[PDB]
Amino acid sequence: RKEQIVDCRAVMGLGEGGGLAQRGTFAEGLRNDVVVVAMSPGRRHITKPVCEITYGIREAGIQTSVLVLDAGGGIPSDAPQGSLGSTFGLKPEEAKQVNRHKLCVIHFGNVKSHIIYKARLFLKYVDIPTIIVCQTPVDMEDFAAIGIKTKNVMPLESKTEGKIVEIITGVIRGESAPQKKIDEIIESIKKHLG
Amino acid sequence: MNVLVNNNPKSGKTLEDVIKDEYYIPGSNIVIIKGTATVIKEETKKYLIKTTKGSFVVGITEENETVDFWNKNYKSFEDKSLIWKSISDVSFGSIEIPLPVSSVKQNFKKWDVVLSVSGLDTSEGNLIFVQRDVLELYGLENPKIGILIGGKRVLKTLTADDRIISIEQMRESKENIDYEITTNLNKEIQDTWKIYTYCKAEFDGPPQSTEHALAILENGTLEISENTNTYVADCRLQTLFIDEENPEDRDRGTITVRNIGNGVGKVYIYQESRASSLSHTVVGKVTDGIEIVDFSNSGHITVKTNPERLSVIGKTQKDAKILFEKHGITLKMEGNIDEDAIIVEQVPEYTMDILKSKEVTTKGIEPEKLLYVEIYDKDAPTTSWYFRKVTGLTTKRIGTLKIYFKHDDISMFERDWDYSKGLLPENTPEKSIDSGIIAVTNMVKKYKGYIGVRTSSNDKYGPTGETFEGTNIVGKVVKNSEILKSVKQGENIYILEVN
Amino acid sequence: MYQIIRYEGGVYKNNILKEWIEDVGGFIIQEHVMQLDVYMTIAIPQNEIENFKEEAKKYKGKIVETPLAGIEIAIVSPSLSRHHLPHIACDVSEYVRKFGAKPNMIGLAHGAGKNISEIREKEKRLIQEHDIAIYVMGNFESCILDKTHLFKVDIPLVVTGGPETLDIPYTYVGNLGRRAQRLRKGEEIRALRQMIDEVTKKINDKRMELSYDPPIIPPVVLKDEIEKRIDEVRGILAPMPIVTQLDGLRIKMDYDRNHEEIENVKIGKYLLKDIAYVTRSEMKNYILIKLKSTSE
Repeated sequence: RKEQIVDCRAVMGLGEGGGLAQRGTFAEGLRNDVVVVAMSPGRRHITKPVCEITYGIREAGIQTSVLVLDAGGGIPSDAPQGSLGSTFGLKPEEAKQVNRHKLCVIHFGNVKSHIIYKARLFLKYVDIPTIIVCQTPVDMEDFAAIGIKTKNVMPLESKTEGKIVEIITGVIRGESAPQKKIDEIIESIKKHLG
Repeated sequence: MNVLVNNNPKSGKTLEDVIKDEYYIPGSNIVIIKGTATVIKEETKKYLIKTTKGSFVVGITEENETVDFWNKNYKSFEDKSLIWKSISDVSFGSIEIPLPVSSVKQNFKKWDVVLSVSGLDTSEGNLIFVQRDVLELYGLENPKIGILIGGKRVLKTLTADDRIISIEQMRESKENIDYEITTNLNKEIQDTWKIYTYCKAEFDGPPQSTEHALAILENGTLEISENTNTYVADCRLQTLFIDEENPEDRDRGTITVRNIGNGVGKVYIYQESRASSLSHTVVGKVTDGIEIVDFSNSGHITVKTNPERLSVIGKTQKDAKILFEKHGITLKMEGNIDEDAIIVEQVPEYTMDILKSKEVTTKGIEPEKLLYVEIYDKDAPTTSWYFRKVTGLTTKRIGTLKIYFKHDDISMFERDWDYSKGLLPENTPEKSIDSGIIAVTNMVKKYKGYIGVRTSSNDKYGPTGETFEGTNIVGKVVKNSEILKSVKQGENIYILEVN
Repeated sequence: MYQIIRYEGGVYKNNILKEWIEDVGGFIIQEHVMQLDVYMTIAIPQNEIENFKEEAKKYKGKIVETPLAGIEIAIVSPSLSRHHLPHIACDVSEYVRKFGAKPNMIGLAHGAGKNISEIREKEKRLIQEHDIAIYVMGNFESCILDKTHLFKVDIPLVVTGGPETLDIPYTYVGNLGRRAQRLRKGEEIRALRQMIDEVTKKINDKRMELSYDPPIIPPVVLKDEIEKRIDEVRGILAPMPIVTQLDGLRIKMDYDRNHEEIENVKIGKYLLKDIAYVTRSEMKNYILIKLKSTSE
């Protein structure tokens, strides 16, 4: 039980009856322990799967920061045969804001082939241990098949400087996350933070 | 009749008469000022006072209706002694306050002007200058009229004996300046009318930016291309680069040159005291006669620069000699020494450098070595502008072309990869190109911006080795020739526009 | 003299408008580009309001009048848990952001409960470091009435609560309690507008009180001077690296490594240490600046 102060963003949200967060914005929780990364300020990512994880971390006693990615939708351009639909990417300032935290929690989606290259590009610039929160069951070996550092399944040629420390499956975008998933996230953060 | 002119009064009814003496390049504007109005407006949302214990500054905040009362009834509260200074704060009056004294009590804050009708008796309405945050204590719809902050101690020290005497306000005052802008001369003057003719510019800054500003004001007139409430700008040289930072305050009548962005090279004159900017290079100041800039919104203003521009490139050698000896500058000769030798280069070429060093090295050229060119400005405006920028004719009277590549009949000149942006195909040949034609390759070809000329004629290729669709004709060499065949690669030839 | 507004236009030819703002002496306080539109909080002189409006309508931009874009607000939620954080508190914070203010979420350590509630002195001083504080309380009359000691600061105060009318000796805005939904109904929007009106009135009164005895230098041009002199201000990863307060600034650097650089800044012909109170901030060991007036 201690005081928890958040440096709020400087930009207003999406209109009047819309989301409260804005794309490409960072909200510092003073003391930098856990940063929660959201792909977009839309209803698929904000307050249904992300702010719930955020309040679970804040209820566990760990100060939390929420960063909304500027371009979090789609696949990176280094995916096979280029990108389609939209291009996923990370800004250097976003990577610097993530890298000052002890741990990262990132929320991914459905398709297995999208998540692996998204995590590879994210960990090409992020060097802290991150927890991947997705919906479909991805095994923590398919990331090593494309060269991602990983606690249990290392690659021979590691193309990332950050390590996936836990995969948590069963969190749907735009839906209320149950207490059991929050408890798994809290236990993983406590076991891999101190 | 007897009117005041500048600082030395004249009388001549018609402007011409008084402006005859006043130095003025014809074409500029005339600023007349009439006088001052001195309108006194005071609303005193914050009210003053003149008590027998000093003067505090009240300030209406809560409109309610106590404000509506105070509005004019504070004058009825004038010369009213302090009624009580008890736990119910300091109170004054007490005058008639018809405000419906609603029993409903209200909360008030420390030092909040309150007109609580004391005892709920209209005529006993007390001016309770609140001292401590009193909660539900006074009746009335809402005694809170304003908040006391200024002179807090005055109302604290104020004792029963002391009255508010002259309840002051704020004597709010304003000023208006009459201006009319003119450019007639045959008009009648009534009496005591002031006329300003020109402004004086003092230059002190980095040499390149100051030279840019001097080139802008070489003719003594400053065009007004943009006008705001804070500055006026000139856009004669808006695509010329400078790399000099002089980031100090843009005070009243400051002359700056924008050194970066879309408007790099614009010359600003500031009519308001503003903060320093990294994108503005101050080149000097306007010493006296700011009002001509202040009241001019468009047109021309006659500007006199205190340091004369010491750049003699279009003159003869004796003119440079006499002009530099009249400034007391030591001189030495370099190239052609003839009294009529045309100067081509001077070291240093900047007025500030010359003045700080007190010596000039002047280089002349042979009469037959100078190349004479004619530039098509109406035919190819963008290409001619690019050619003037690259060769330097925008600033001096003699431009320099550097030989880049040479082969028999062809001689190609160097390009500037900073001005060759909008080189759309402008003046493309239709028939075979004749000899002695200067041309620039447009953006169609890979080597865009390269200038060249050939001494022969062909029906297929332009003066730069490109086809006709990739070449726009900018000008031609008119008089001097047979020097393009005897100039090596890397050597500079000098040109003079003859229109 | 420096009216602060928000510009909402496109990124196309936005640099030319920024050059015009710099030419007329304006300062860009905040810039954010989402995809193709840019939100720009600009402080321009009051004599250029109509010229900037004509310039903005040339680029099909929008001028939004923001009455709170010179202050910072502390929003004091009792905790950062699921009860108060993910709704109401962000709704209040984003509505405050919509009118230009820079908010900070203050989660109390022991702000929950009816009789077990307490407020620490460190949290107290962090609240006093802001210009105005907004308390987001619950929806029971007796609970908040037995919780007055939380609102004990010498700062302007607006208390938001569930009951329509409360008998506390502070400014109170009703119909904003603890909820679990996004504030979107008409009564909720009306109550948010009411809270905005009360904080606007308090900020205007404090602005008049400051205008009775003006400071030596306005905070906006002081922030501009600090960004011009200090070159480490562009390396700050915080949301707002320099927060413009009502009578000062909050520079988000380490106090121990940067206070001697901040104090030895020459503005005009004055040093900053003789004209401002450079002190350590309770918020993440930052630098807090409090301006002196012309009386001293």
